[PDB]
Amino acid sequence: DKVAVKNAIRAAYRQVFERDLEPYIINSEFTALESKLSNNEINVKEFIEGLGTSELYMKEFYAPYPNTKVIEMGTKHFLGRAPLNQKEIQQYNQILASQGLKAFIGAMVNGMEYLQTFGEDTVPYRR
Repeated sequence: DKVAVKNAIRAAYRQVFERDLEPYIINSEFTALESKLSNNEINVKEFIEGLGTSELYMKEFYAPYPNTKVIEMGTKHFLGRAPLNQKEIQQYNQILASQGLKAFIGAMVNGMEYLQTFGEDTVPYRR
């Protein structure tokens, strides 16, 4: 039950950030979400969205890389698969170009494929 959340918190940090985050990095932006997830006030999907919309995520996977890698990184993180094709990429690039990062992040986590593949209480994984 609590170990069940415990599993997810960790699970989702490695999925998104590819690493286990240090307590203080958590203390910076994830204190609320962990609690909500813990207190059963938000689901995994939501917590996974707190991640993509985190500032740490933009630093970690946007600040460095380019539009193509930014996008390549996101599909593998939130959809657990590479981009379907340049098309989806161009399709994705425009999201960014018009509403920014969060936009992009939301289009996947709030998408049908995501909802059908993972649901709301399942952490994305490489499919």
